Amino acid sequence: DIVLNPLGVPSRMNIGQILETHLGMAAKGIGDKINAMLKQQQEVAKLREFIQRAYDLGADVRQKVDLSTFSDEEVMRLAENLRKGMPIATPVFDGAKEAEIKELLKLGDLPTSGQIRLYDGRTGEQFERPVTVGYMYMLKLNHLVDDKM
Amino acid sequence: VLGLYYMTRDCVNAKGEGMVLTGPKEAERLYRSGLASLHARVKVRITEYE
Amino acid sequence: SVTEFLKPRLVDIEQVSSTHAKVTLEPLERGFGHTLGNALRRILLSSMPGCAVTEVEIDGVLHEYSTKEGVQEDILEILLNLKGLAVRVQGKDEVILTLNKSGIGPVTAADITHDGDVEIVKPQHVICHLTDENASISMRIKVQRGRGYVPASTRIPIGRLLVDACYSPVERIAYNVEAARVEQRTDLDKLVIEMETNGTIDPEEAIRRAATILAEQLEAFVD
Amino acid sequence: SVTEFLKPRLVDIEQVSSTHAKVTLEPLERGFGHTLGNALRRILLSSMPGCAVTEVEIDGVLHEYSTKEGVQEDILEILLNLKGLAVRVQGKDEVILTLNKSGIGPVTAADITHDGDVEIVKPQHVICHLTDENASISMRIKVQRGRGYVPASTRDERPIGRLLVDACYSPVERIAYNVEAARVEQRTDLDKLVIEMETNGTIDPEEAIRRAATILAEQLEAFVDLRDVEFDPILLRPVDDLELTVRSANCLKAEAIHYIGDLVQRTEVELLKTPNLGKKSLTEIKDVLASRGLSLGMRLENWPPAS
Amino acid sequence: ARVTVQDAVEKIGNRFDLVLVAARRARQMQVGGKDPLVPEENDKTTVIALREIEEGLINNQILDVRERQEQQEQE
Amino acid sequence: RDVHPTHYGRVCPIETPEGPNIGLINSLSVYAQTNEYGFLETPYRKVTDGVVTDEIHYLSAIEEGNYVIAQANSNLDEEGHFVEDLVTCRSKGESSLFSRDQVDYMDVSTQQVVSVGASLIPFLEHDDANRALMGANMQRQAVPTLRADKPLVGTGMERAVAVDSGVTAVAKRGGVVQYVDASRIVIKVNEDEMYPGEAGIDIYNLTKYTRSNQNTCINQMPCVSLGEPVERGDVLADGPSTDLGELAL
Amino acid sequence: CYRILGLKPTVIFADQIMYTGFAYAARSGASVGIDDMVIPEKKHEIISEAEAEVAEIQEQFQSGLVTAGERYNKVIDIWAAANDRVSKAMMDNLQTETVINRDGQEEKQVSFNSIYMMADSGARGSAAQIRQLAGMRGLMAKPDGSIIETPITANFREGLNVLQYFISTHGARKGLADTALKTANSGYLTRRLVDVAQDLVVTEDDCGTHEGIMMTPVIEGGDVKEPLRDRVLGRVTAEDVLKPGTADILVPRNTLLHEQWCDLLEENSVDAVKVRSVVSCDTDFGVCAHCYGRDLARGHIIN
Amino acid sequence: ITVGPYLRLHQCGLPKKMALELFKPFIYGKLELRGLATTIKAAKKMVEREE
Amino acid sequence: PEAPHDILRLRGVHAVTRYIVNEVQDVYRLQGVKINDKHIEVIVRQMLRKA
Ligand SMILES: [Zn+2]
Repeated sequence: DIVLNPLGVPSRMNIGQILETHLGMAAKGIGDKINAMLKQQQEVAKLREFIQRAYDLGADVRQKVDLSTFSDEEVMRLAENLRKGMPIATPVFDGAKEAEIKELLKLGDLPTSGQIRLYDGRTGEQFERPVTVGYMYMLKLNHLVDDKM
Repeated sequence: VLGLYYMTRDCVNAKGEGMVLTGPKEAERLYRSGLASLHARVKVRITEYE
Repeated sequence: SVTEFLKPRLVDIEQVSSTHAKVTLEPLERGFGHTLGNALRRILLSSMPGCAVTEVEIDGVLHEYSTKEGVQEDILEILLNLKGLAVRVQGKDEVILTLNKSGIGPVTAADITHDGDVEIVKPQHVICHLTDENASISMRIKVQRGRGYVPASTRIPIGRLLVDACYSPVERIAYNVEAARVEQRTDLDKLVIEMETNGTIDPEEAIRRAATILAEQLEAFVD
Repeated sequence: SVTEFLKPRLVDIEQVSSTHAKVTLEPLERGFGHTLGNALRRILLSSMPGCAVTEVEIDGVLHEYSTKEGVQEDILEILLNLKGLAVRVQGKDEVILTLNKSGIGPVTAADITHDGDVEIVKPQHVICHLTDENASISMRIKVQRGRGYVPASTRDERPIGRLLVDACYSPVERIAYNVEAARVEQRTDLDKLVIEMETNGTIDPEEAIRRAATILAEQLEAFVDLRDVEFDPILLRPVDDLELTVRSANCLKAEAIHYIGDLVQRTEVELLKTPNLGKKSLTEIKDVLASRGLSLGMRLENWPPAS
Repeated sequence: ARVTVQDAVEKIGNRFDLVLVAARRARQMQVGGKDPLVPEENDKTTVIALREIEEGLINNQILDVRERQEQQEQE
Repeated sequence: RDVHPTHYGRVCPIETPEGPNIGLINSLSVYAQTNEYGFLETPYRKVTDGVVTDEIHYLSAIEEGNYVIAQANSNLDEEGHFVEDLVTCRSKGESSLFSRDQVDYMDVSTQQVVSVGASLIPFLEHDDANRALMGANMQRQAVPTLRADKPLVGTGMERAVAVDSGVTAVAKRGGVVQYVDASRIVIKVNEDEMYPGEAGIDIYNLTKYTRSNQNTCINQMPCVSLGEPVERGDVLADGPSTDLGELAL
Repeated sequence: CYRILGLKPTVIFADQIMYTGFAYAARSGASVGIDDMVIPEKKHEIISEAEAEVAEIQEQFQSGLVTAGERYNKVIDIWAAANDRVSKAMMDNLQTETVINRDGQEEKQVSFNSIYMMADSGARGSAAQIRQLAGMRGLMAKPDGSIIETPITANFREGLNVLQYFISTHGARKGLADTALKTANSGYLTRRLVDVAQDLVVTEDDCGTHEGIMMTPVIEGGDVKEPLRDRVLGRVTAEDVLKPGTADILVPRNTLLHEQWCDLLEENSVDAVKVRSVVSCDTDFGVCAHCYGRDLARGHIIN
Repeated sequence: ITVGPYLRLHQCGLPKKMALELFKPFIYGKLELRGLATTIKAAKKMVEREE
Repeated sequence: PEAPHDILRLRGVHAVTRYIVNEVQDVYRLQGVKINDKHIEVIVRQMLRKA
């Protein structure tokens, strides 16, 4: 959807955006797996098994989610709400480490480095180095050019 | 600056290393065909004016 | 009016030299400049038929690094000179030519033995130089028909010196896409193509042949 | 052969799903797989025709910033849902569909009134919800055919109550292609092109491929034959339209002045120095010119316009 | 003259005198009704004057000579 | 215009307007209170006998300077004891290592020192402070769009900001959704919460396409369905830039 | 290109350079990832050894062997040395890579790491920023100006804790206020400078003065801060320049010293040249073109 | 301001609404010169309608 | 630290201009800023205008 210049990262030292991009990629991969299972209608047991595996990931986290106390309607509704990506919370100074991000990338069958092979849409030729592709949360600020010209 | 720096670099063992080219146009033709790396160390016939 | 697209109207050809040309076409639909330019450039680069020098034999030479007396240039210099010879062949796909010269001065393409079919487009192309009066140069050159470019590293008797084969007539090809408009439409494409050959064919002939080759591939789908 | 290429053919068409398909082209020479594949991908993603909703009229709504009693969605969300409706039209370039529903429950695409030429490819698509037992909805939907993306703001007067929708006409969602090695017994350098195509279900893969190839072949025929390829009406009226006196008219006839355009460019000093033209005649000329909002001393370019 | 004025600067010597000479010639061509000495190619008079100066056909001495000649002819 | 050491836990050191007013306009911290006299105080956990308890004491800047206060990064056992014989602590305006027995208090949270705006930035500890300040300022001039979209990478503070801002509709009593519509909701209250002698229904009239001070749209949408059960404090409608009760900018 | 060929080819060259650089920067696919910020393995050992030394000095102070300021300065020096060692290890690990030769052997070459290529080409990034990325942030100053004893031993790839971040906020905040203040001061300084000199114009070709100033390279201690060539380029000689050995006129008087003359001067090793300056100009109400010299924006003598 | 990578060093990109407002008397003069408008008010109306 | 007035009075104009130029360039050369010495000298000349 959007292409950003990588030369704005190293001089500004706002490394949070790269980690956010990696973790957003991982979350979208989890959502893609759930959506793929939902489309080819499979049994609720497989859905709740995979979702429990997704919620059990991490190195001794404080959150405990139990899907045995969910009815099948609740499990199906939750899976329908998670099919565009599983949302993730990382507190400000108690967040996620690189190892946990790499584990969550592995759960979605994604490269652990966070970098994939891209191609040029105008020529069909492969770029010579891997590129960092992910998901980032963009905002629209109240500085519209309609009010400036 | 990043692009000009990247294209003017050499790598020890790159594809197409050790060829002899008749000029810059043959080098461009080899690169655009995938037959030679941009960093391959070659020998080129160069004509320059003073 | 749904299956109807724009067609070029303002075609233009500018001839920088006898082998160097610049073709401009506008207007085009949005994004068609890249499609047409990339397809034509790929076909011109990699799949153009022609004839080229493949390998050579020199009597006083046994190895790619050898010393030949009475010649101003090394062996690989002579190979570079032979790689740039432009040749036309009619009625055959493999010919042998002989070069034998004794004396002092530049040995050029005109000194190659005359043949009925094989033709030279630049007789002034210098092959080598002779320094001593009592010096002889003797070589046998093989010219073969093919398409594209075949490096000598891929291809693998005694004394068979190997030359990179460049059958394609195209020396250089590049394209550019600019903005163009009709009275109302504003985001249309203008295509510019700069190309030069080795003199065997005119650039326009090369463009026409590339377009014909591309058009003959899509004949089981076109309607 | 050396100077003759092998020509590809459509080998296999595999239907993974209703909207997902694979197409195989084989055999291909060396290097032609990508050359054909990227051009075909660009054309398929760029220029395929299709049908989309362009206008809606609901029974009691006036604009899209309102609500309807008994319907849980806003009008904007209903237009959003209608924008995604997949419809195939078979005989016309413009059709009008009708929807009438009542009672509690989901209003989906299966409730649209039947028509011979129109096929709905996904009757489970949801349009809205009715949450009231006495609530009912009735709407008229307009569908037409085109290509590309035409936002509503770009396109004699609309009556109050007609709602516009942005039109996305293309049926193709995504294209991927893969070049592999073929298995022709004689030779070893032949390739094979495989195209994965995801659409909305309103186009056949083979006709899409053939249309893209046709567009490319039509565009290529400008290279195989590569060759080198006002005034305002009042200014054109004759000076006889002016109600000049005999003296002034004769003076103008003497000065080779025929049209209003020629007279208007003459300045006052030139027409003062000319013989047989006094102050009274010049004033009368200026008067008859001023009666039509014209003046002496104007300047015009590229006059006369081939009288 | 369309991108750089280097040839005109070289012909006139000073970048500040070039502006004055070019302005005088351009005003002659725009209001005085004079004709260009070079083929007009859909150029503005400001660029036509600089293209004339590049060819060496116009400078201050030439303009003064032509002005004296025209005044004497009209007298 | 400077960050004093006593701002710890009371005033956010990151959120201030750059320009003429830098250092003169400040934001409150997440847990900061005021005295009965108007002095900012912050909560700490009392540590006794080396066991970190759950007693919360609100200390002000005068009282705080006399103690040794540990950090929230300190690792604890399952019974409340510390792990290492040396812990990082603050005392008399500086920080250093202290033994396990010299500690008096401990911070309640790791987000105790930031404001609400800065607590919504994921991976804040990997960003430079200037860029964090710029991002925190930029985050509150975003415009709501046609549809909301939850961050998909958050910090866990979205529900609190969504619900405590008052832009949503919140159930006053538990019950069942008797009527749902694009513009109103009627909830049938449980008899356990009905006052005597009344019909138990709650009616919520949603706000549709209303202007704001910045000439933008304010619009509420229902997020419940007919016949489903609700509890006290649940979200019934979503305001602008909210998605199922979470902040979505 | 400008000095040899002039202005017209230079514009074309610059446009072509921009186009080619954009095209090949696009083609390379250069990106930034989290694995690009490589941390050296020796960081842990260096930090541990520094902590051991500072603890030993702490106990030595406890025993009463040293005073307070001595201990403070010793701790500061220890941490500074540790930071230097960490930086050296990081930069050494980042700048080289191992490649397989054509003979199957191993070779060492310059790294193709993305961050290293960004920093080394001059596109974006200094060495200090790379250190803060993958080394340690180091010592932070208290708002008054005093160095805080214990530095920030983390980088931005590992992440800071609450205390280190709160420590960094002090300098982060002081920077922006200083920015506003210095903007306000620089405006006033520029206005005064413009007002004092607004009426000075070049009004003559030559005043004929024989005065001038002697130009010598700027040398401080044992460091040559400024060579002669950068100081006499584009100025007019006020006296004949003699060959250092024999008194022969090398450069005649009244010569504009362009690149060729400066090359001649450095070839013969002349260390002092007398030039014409605007302070010693005989023109009243202005200056002459010879006492000013070359127009720096054009490359020739001033109009 | 945005970026234009295709421009030459002597070129800038100007929106045509700004250019229409900035160059208005020049447009009036050129409209009257070539006979499209006979009076100043006709040119004023033509520019207002954006024909 | 010597006052420029004394430098002008006892040593001359060239001494004071050398001192001012060297001090200003000492300030500017730490940060890598590159300014020619002409520009400082014209300001120094404008400071010596009264007798
Ligand atoms: Zn002077």
